[PDB]
Amino acid sequence: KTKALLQMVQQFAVDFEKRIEGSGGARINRIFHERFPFELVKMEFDEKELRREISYAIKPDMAFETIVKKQVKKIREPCLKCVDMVISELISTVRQCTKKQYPRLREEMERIVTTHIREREGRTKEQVMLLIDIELAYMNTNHEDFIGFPQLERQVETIRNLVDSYMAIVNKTVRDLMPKTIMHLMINNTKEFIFSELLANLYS
Amino acid sequence: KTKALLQMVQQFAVDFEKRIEGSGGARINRIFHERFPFELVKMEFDEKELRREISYAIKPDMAFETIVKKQVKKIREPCLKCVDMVISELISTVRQCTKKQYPRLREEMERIVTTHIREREGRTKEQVMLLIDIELAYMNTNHEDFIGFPQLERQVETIRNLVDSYMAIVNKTVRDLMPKTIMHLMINNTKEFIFSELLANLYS
Amino acid sequence: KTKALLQMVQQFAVDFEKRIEGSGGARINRIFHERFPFELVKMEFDEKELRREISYAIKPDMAFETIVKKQVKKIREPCLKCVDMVISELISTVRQCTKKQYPRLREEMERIVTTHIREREGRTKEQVMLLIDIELAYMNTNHEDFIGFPQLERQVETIRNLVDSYMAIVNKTVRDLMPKTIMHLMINNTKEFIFSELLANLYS
Amino acid sequence: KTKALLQMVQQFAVDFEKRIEGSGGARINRIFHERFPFELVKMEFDEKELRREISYAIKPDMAFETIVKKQVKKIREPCLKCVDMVISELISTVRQCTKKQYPRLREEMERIVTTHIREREGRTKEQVMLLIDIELAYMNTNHEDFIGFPQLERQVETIRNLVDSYMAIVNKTVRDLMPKTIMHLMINNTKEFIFSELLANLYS
Amino acid sequence: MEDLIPLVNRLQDAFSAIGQNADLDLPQIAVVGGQSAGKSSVLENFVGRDFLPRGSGIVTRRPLVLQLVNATTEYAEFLHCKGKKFTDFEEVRLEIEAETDRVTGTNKGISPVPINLRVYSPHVLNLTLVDLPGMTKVPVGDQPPDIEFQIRDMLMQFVTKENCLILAVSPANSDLANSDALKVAKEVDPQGQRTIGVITKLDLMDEGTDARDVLENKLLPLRRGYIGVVNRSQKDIDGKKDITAALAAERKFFLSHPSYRHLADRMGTPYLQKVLNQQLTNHIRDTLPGLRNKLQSQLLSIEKEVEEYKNFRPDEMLRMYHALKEALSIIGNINTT
Amino acid sequence: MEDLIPLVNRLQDAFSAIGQNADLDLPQIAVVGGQSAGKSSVLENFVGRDFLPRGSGIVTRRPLVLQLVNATTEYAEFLHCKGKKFTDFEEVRLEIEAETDRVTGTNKGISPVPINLRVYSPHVLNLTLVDLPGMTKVPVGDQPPDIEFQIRDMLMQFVTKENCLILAVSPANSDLANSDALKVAKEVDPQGQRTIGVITKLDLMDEGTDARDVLENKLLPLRRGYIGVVNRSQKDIDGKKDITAALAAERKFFLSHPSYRHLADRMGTPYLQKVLNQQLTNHIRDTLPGLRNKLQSQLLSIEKEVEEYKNFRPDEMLRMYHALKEALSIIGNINTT
Amino acid sequence: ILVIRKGWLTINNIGIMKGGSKEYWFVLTAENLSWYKDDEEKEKKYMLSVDNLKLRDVEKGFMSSKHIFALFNTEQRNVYKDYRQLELACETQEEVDSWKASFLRAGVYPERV
Amino acid sequence: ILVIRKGWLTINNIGIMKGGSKEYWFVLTAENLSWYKDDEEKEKKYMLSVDNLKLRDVEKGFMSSKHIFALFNTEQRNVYKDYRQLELACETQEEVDSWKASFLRAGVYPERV
Repeated sequence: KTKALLQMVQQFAVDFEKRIEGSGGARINRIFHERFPFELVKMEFDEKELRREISYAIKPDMAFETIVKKQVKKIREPCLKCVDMVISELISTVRQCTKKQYPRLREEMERIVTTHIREREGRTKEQVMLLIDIELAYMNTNHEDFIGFPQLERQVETIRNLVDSYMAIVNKTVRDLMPKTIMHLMINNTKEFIFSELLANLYS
Repeated sequence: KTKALLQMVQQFAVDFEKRIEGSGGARINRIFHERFPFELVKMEFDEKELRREISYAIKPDMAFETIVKKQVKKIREPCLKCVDMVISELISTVRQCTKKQYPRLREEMERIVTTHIREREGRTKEQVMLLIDIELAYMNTNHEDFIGFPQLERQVETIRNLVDSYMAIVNKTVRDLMPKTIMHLMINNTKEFIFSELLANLYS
Repeated sequence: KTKALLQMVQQFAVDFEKRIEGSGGARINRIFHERFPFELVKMEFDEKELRREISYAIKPDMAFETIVKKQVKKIREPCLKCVDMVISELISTVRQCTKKQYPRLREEMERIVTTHIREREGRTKEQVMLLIDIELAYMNTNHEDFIGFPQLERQVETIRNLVDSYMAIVNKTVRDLMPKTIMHLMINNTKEFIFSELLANLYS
Repeated sequence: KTKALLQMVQQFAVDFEKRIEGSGGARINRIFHERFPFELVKMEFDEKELRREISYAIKPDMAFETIVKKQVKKIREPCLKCVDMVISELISTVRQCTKKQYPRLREEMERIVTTHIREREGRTKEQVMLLIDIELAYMNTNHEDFIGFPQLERQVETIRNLVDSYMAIVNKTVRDLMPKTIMHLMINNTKEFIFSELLANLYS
Repeated sequence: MEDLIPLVNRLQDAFSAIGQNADLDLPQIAVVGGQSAGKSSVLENFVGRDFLPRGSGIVTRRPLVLQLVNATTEYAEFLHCKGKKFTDFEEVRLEIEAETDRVTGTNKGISPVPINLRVYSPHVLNLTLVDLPGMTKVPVGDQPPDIEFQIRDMLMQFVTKENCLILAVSPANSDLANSDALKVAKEVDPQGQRTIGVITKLDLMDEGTDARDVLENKLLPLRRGYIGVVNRSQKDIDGKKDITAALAAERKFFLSHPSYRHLADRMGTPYLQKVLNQQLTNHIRDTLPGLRNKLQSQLLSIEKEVEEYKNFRPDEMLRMYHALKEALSIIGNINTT
Repeated sequence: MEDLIPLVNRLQDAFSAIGQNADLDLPQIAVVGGQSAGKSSVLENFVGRDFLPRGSGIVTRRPLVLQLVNATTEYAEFLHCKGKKFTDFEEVRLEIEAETDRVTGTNKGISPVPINLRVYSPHVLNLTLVDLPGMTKVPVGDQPPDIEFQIRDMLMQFVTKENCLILAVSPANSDLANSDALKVAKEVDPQGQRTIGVITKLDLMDEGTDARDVLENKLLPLRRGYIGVVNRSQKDIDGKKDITAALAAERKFFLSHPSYRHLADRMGTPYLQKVLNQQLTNHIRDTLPGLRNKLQSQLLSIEKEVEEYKNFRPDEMLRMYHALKEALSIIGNINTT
Repeated sequence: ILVIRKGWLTINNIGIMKGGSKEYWFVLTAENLSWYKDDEEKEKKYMLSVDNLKLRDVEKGFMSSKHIFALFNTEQRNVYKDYRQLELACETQEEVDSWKASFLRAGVYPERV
Repeated sequence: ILVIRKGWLTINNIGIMKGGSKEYWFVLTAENLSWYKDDEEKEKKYMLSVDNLKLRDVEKGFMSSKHIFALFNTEQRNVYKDYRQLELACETQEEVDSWKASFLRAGVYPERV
């Protein structure tokens, strides 16, 4: 235990920032991230569905409401998939060095390591979940799209133009947002462990 | 007094739609409403103010987030003005044919009834405040945000466009929401009390 | 009784101005009112009947007389029918909420309500009747039509041109007049009741 | 005196059609009548005066109603003029052959008889007044009123046309009614008394 | 004569009562004639009274305007005899004649100044008799040289009247063609129905002359021809010798002249009376149509008024109706003779 | 007369209670007339009381403004008789007449200065009687030369009133065409329904004149024509000879003149009474429509107020409603006779 | 909605075959400038949108006394019938000018001369 | 990378067939001087490398009031379309001069006049 932690697992550490920020980061980035967007389009929607609910609803923001609740449910499918792909190589790397063979050594060694990673892998995934729930609270609709234009004349005018834009564009959002996310987030949590975390626990 | 309620507050019943919504009060009022909107446009804002927020946030999803908060502050000014104009004709409407004579009755009738009208004229004004606060509690990043794409090239590319949309949105809202308000609130609300609980209350 | 009147029948109230003045008012107006005129034509008359009586009568206003007495009798048929159509949905609405089920509650509840509506539904209908009787008192005949042109020469000249116009045009009148009437009149009386009237009586 | 009535008031009998209706009185009179009408046209009114009434009334059936009243005021002027011209020849007609001599008879005969003529010359003038007052007591809305069809579009559409017709009407009336009057009244009425009750009366 | 006096006077009174123009202008008789023709002698004989100044040569030497006026006092007063009233008509004559001779002399002198005398009596008709000074062709005594013209105009105011019986007396011993006397009479009645020419001194003509043409009534014919008279000579008159003596000579001339014998049956003063009367009646006849019509008109006037009288209140009319009836009857009677 | 007194007074009290314009302007009777026309004699006869100064020649020589005023004290006080209150009306007359004669003399003198006397009594109607000085055309005594105009203006303030019965008295022995008296009366009532012309001294006219045109009622016709009167002569008046004696002469003139016999049935003082009464009633009739309308208006006014009275909180109104009812009834009664 | 104007203008170049130069009734609002044969509007010779209307000073025109200006459709040559341009004429320059301010309000701006 | 400039210049010799003399939007950096039809950059009329750009005072030019200078490609005659040279104009000499310093930084040096 003294020999194994002290020397062997320090050359292992420095390999991680490096390659990732110049699979490792070189082609983690190109392949995965830029083929991800396709995934997006399929299990998501825009256009004329959006129009129906809003117009009935008034008879501007309040009308919009019904849409987003069911739409966000559909955003789980694509977003999650990208996440998992990163996880495979990176999460398994940490344990990928921690066995060093000796049956005396393995028994103590395992119990300390496995449980730490267990709790912490959940963090990153959860942050993705957060983004989806977000929608329900405000739902502004006056978008980068262009503005509209007894006492009917002022009221309904404003409804029509606004809502329509949002459905397409929100979909645009997620496709880039997941990939970006991962680099900052996914990355740091686990990174620590294998680099440094590992040697630390067994002692302490 | 039992007879007094039965007939005096019977003709008043039809008097209330009539006078308020029909120069007299009828179309003095309506005129007011269709001159209101012009006030809104001028005294509100767009463009470069919003942009400031970016600088703290970035140091991608987190960076976009900040935007929404800062818009609210200026929107108090316009909204109030409309409210006051309505008040004049309506409060004085009730008293104009609530006399039906008395040293006893006409007066005593007033003393309980006024107190409702105080609390209920307040409603409408309050709705203006509500709208402004509501905005702050969101900061979505699935908003307008569009798809991605020393390291100057990545920094300015997205940020520049971002600001434009969100600024617009508050302007549309106000013009429609203020007018609607009055119909529901001013007119009906206050009517209820004096119409019904009055008979009982006065003995108490 | 305290629970039922106080809360339950206040959300019921505000529904009435609203929809009617933007069946409810949306398609009460289009359908009923603009198919009504047809009704008119049938059971009413114009043209050459009018000519006969006037010319004999002198041997200008006095001559006209005989016509209108029997003509007004015929105006009852069409006018009434429009009236009733509005009544059906609106008069029955008020009682349409006043039962809330409890046999203890129903007995008191019914006796107070039914009799009020009874007396007041008659008002509106009566106003229609008034319009018809009106004719007999003056009967001017020099209409928008064009003027005419021993001591015979001045007298009879004037008779011919005038009378003829009126028969057609008076029929034109009624077809628009009934529909218009209803909105102002019908409307307000009952409106009050269900909105406010109802809660009031039981207490008082 | 018994003989005196029997023959003196026998030749007078035929004298009365004769002289009045046949220069003498015969065609001095007739001429007068056919120069009368021209007076009427000038000194009466149409067009825009009527229009004023609308403004109070509207705030649809009620709005039309007001019209009729305001016309009457100017119609006094012309009508009177005709009357006077007739008077001259007719009153002096009776006396021209009522003498048949006397210190007793011719004179005494006058004293009772004149008093009828006073009251009865008045008739004709009075009929002019009557016609004017009669008008005010109507205000029908089935009049000329034509079929219907911020809210500017509904306001001016109907109102504009409305005024034109009613203004005309008074003008026709006057020209025919004045001439007729004289025949019935002036001439015959006064004759009656002196012809018959005279014989008895004088003893009294 | 019986038609002229009675009928006229009777009519005249009725006309007075109605207050109308009575008229019925009674004949004025005047004698005109040459100097010494005998005018006063002729006039007084025919009238039947002695009251005209008479004298020698020229006789009427001053106008005598006499007016007979019916009046109750019965007297007479001269303009020159003031303060005396004569009741004796013979005394009247004596005064007139004496006064004339005394004041002018007996040498033909004349005077245009009238002698005014008015005889008031109830037994007379309202008449005017006028004796006028004799016309001359030649001056005598104290007469002017243009005496011929002055006298002529004076007399003409009376003699022109339609009802004036002119006895134009002319001396044959003076130029008949230059006689004023005959001219006047021929002027008023050319036909000679009521003019009878009196020629004097025909037997007293100068030897060697005669009036054959005039006297034979062919030069200027008259219906009744001529009647001659021979008045008092110069010697006789002076003594107050009376009228009678002159008359005797008168016949002699007409008888013996071969050229004038033929008209003897239309000679004398007596013959003159007979014819004259017939003409007088005629005069009334010509005036009658006019007078009658005036009376008729007044009656008719009120007739229509009567028609309107009867019946009603409307009186002199009634009284008037009766008065008219009387007047009409008199007019008719003259027409029916 | 029975329509005028009772009905008017009764109406007047009701109007007082409402605090409105009572009106019902009762006839003022005033006598105007030429100098010596007899104005005081005529006036006191018709009214029925002896209280007017009377005297010779010109009679009314000072204005007497008398006001009858209903009041509880019952007395009388003269402006010139201060400190004395008469209770004997006969004593009133004696004082008035004596004082006038003593101060002006008996030579026609006049004075514009009124004699103020006010008779307070509960047994009278609120009336104004005015005797006025007689108009002249010619000065006498100590009257000014333009007296004609001064007197005329003075009287006109009273006589122009629509309810003034003018007895225009004018002497026939003075120029009628230049008479001020007749002009005034003809001005106010040209038709002659209520003006009856009083012409005096018609039998006292100068020989050789007559009033034929005026008297025959064709120059300026009146409905009721004329009535003559003959008042006291100069000699009689001086002695305090009473009114009675003058009257006798009055009839004589009208009877005997052929041109005026025809109007005899419209002659006398007695006849004047009968006609006059009928006109008086008529006056009320013309004013009635106006008065009635005023009363009606007030009633209607509060009627709509009654409509708003009923229901709610909003009181003189109630009391007023009843008061009006009374007033209306009286007006109707005069119309229905 | 608001009436900006209403005023007569003379179409100075009206054909031989149409009576000659007559005055025709213009009605200007914030939305249209329409002209009829007269003010009763029984006709409708044309109804021109105020949208895309521009105004130019038409250089004298014919050899007349009129000072002409024209309204022209951005989309086409002729305005109505066989007319080349719709010639509107005033006797004074100023008269043309006052109408320019009324067009201004409705969104007919100058230039494109 | 660093923006040296950005400023308008008037192409004074723009054809009849292209609106006439208009101002066009120049963007200068250390690497390129590009000009578009306007500042939105929907167009790209050209994108000129800053490499081998040199600057000369073009001797008056046309008979105008402009003081002209030109940017010219070492490799070819015409700069774009049928233009002869790309004429850039300023009303003052000084205005031309301030731009010379901005080119200096990017490697556009003077001479070759």
